[PDB]
Amino acid sequence: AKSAANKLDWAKVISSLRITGSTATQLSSFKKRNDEARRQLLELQSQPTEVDFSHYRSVLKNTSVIDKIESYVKQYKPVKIDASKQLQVIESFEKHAMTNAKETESLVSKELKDLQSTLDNIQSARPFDELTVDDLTKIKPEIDAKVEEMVKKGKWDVPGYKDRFGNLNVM
Amino acid sequence: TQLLKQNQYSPLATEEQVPLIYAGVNGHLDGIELSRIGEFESSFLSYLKSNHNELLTEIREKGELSKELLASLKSATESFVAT
Amino acid sequence: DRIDSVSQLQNVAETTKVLFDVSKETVELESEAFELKQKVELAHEAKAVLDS
Repeated sequence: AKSAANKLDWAKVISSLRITGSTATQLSSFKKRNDEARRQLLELQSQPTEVDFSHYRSVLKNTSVIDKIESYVKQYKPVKIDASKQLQVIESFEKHAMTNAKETESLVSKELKDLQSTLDNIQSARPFDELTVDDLTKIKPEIDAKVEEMVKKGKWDVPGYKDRFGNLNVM
Repeated sequence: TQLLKQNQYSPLATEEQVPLIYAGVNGHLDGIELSRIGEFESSFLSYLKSNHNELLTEIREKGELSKELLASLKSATESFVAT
Repeated sequence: DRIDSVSQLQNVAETTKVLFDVSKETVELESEAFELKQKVELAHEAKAVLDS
């Protein structure tokens, strides 16, 4: 249980490599270690909450208060119940947890195959020697669109060519 | 030498002596700077008393480190070293 | 590169649900011995007065 509680905490630290700067998840893990560490110490130092009427009371020959004190322990023996009040807001944190995780999982599951098909798309659809620029007009109207207003607005000169291909000047 | 430091009124036990000094052979120079090697040893003790009580037990009743026990101790030491 | 980025969290989000679940109880389940703390401290003063 105790080792099981933080066993899944060693899972989030592996999950924490991709998510850097976690404000409170580590703090919540820190909080769930802070209180839990307070738990084991509390129970180990917890003596049986009673006064030994056999020994610890008979050592006093002038008792006069222990029976009152022993009764005082017994009248408050039901000290106070637990507080399991969280049964509507705790799951409301979880209901957001189901909503966003499945939103993420549905997207990543779709995208991993969608992007994988893109890799299979590109490996066997590479017209690096036989593609048509008019086909590039067809694939993107922006390629078509970006040329007209280029002339009308007056940007006749076009840079960004000599970087890739030399101007091929004759001698 | 910074690791061997201890405080009075705080006796320790063999089952947690072994991990601290064993970490002194496989990863000690990568300790998180000198002034913070003390909580390094305390956190190592915590990481071995939690989620790793089997190692502490096995080394405390049998009193020695078997081959598989050496492998497990090395694995735990390097796991917290990566931590 | 985006293959790797998507594959970083392919298994994370559904495994964070039980992570998000259990973390909630492990944080907010410290009330039973908090009441025991009330009786443990009640025991110490009971021992203290009789020792006194």
